[PDB]
Amino acid sequence: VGSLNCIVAVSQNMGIGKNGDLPWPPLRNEFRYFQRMTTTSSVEGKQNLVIMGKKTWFSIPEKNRPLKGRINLVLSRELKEPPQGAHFLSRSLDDALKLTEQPELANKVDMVWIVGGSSVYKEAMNHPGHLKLFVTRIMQDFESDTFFPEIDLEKYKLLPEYPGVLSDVQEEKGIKYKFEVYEKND
Ligand SMILES: NC(=O)C1=CN([C@@H]2O[C@H](COP(=O)(O)OP(=O)(O)OC[C@H]3O[C@@H](n4cnc5c(N)ncnc54)[C@H](OP(=O)(O)O)[C@@H]3O)[C@@H](O)[C@H]2O)C=CC1
Repeated sequence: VGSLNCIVAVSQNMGIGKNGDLPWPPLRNEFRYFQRMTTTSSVEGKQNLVIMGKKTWFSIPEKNRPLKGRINLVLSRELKEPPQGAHFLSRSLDDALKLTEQPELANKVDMVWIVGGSSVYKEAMNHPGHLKLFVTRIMQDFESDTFFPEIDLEKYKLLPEYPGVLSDVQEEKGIKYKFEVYEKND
């Protein structure tokens, strides 16, 4: 199994969601960026695995579920089996990452992408080891009811650029945003 990564889009006031939806209007190229990053795998015969909480699963438009071309894993302690269209279910993040080391997955998964929500971001972000954060900074405040955890810049270094990630300011629907990559190793 390759690298561990989080990916998020976040407003200036650290918002990621409101009532099961994004806080801002849909940004088509931002979602295309998410799809491209999470799907693209630099290792033959493998797919990337996406890990998400249960609310994040149900917040993806049904037309996009499971996220195609990726192995889809949902975190939940209430569910007894994967949701319709999901591939795997785990009861904790450590359990999910252990599963990637099991016979049924060890040779199938390249990059692991945590794609939300808050609690799983927070746990991963404070667990020792090598982790990247792919952060889309939406450059406005938006009313939100779910927030991205604090990024500790003492440990997460902002990279000066990264292959496949545009460094300049983007704009869609009148909303400026930019792509960033952070890396810790502790
Ligand atoms: N802007 C962005 O980049 C993103 C935005 N979104 C949006 O953000 C919000 C996400 O909501 P959020 O509340 O954070 O929800 P989550 O997706 O984290 O779902 C929370 C539910 O997931 C299960 N869960 C979460 N963590 C774990 C864990 N480590 N182990 C086992 N089960 C776990 C629990 O379900 P159970 O009770 O069944 O145990 C919990 O109630 C939504 O509005 C969504 O649209 C989501 C992702 C990215």
